[PDB]
Amino acid sequence: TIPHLAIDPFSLDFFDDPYPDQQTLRDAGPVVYLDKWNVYGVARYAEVHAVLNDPTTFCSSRGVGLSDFKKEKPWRPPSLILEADPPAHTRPRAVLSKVLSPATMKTIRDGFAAAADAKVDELLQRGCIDAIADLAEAYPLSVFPDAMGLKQEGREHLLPYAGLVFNAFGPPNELRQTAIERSAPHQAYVNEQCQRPNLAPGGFGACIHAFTDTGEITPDEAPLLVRSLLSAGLDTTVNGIGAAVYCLARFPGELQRLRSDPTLARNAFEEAVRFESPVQTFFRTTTREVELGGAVIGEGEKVLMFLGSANRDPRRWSDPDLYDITRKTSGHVGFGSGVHMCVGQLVARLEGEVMLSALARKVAAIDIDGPVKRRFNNTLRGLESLPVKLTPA
Ligand code: HEM
Ligand SMILES: CNc1cccc(C(=O)O)c1
Ligand SMILES: [Cl-]
Repeated sequence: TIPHLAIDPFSLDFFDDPYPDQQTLRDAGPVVYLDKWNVYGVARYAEVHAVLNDPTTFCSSRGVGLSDFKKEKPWRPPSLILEADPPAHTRPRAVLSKVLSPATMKTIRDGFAAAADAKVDELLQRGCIDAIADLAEAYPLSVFPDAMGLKQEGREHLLPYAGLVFNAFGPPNELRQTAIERSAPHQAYVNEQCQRPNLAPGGFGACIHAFTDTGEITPDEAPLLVRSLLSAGLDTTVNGIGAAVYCLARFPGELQRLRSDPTLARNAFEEAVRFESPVQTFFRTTTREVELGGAVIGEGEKVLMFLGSANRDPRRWSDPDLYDITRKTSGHVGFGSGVHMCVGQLVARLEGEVMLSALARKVAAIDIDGPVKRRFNNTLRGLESLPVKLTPA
């Protein structure tokens, strides 16, 4: 009943151009079986959304990568939030909600915006830049480690550690094997910065530890929740901002609309998250036999959700392959959906908005002027190098 496909969604060929194979996955049926990895797949918006919003049946505590924690040891202690189900998920999630809360964004917005403006001014002095290293990476590195409260020394470990984490959700291919091989120094640095004395007053890390006397988390839970922010909160924004700049470079008509109304900055970033979907995929594990889109899936089965494909599904979106900064983007799954929906989405949107605002006010044109190089990761989609010429307004 279920179609079986040989597509490997973690192969370099797939990463290089995933869109034809994603249509093949959507059009084969609402539920597919991927023979390469012995998992079920859902690539249409409807089934991805249904799976995300039934965490009882499609759980996260057996891992959101290919590995089933019931069968194999996790490569690092499980995340207390990403790799937990309700009710154990609920109180740590509430603490991160409050640490990254609507009210908290007010304390950081002025500094994030000034750093975004300063970066664009600096880049305009050079003219020809790499929008990945010099913008998408440089800007979050200039604000997020400080907002965490990290010391200066050792920050070079942060992007390698996060790349490792996201590669580790994948199957045991060479990308994953090599990441884990190189992991020991980055793991050591990150685990050490998660301890209370190493997190500067007023930053996100200190605020997590401060919640350990409310009864929502205990002191021994705080370091792993800091670990969540250091795993999840930097590389994702790098690829989100990189996606937005790549979109503006490829769709100059949309840059022109953004210049004419810079208040579109927040939605231009949200549309870039839909359009590129920096986090491409996550798994769930079934806790019972279940009917999904007509198919019967047994207990204990891994289900691969194609978030990027769901965000391009023509059953849900008009002209899904167009970048449209006034699109009604509500309901895209680039941040997930439901109880695990990205707890840092307000930080991500703040960074994206203020960077696109700086570009909207200061730049007249963004022209690719060198070879574009893709970066390969089992979970993240983004570029390694994006040479652009920035023309000043
Ligand atoms: C463009 C940037 C980002 C994207 C595309 C993104 C994507 C996602 C997605 C798809 C999920 C859901 C995972 C699932 O359902 O299993 C998620 C959850 C999460 N995100 Fe983000 N994220 C971004 C930025 C951030 C930032 C800036 C932070 C922290 C400062 C962060 C921290 C987290 C955490 C801790 C979770 C787990 C939440 C839970 O399990 O309840 N993320 N993110
Ligand atoms: C998607 N969000 C995410 C990614 C990687 C790690 C974690 C974590 O909680 O460690 C969360
Ligand atoms: Cl680790």
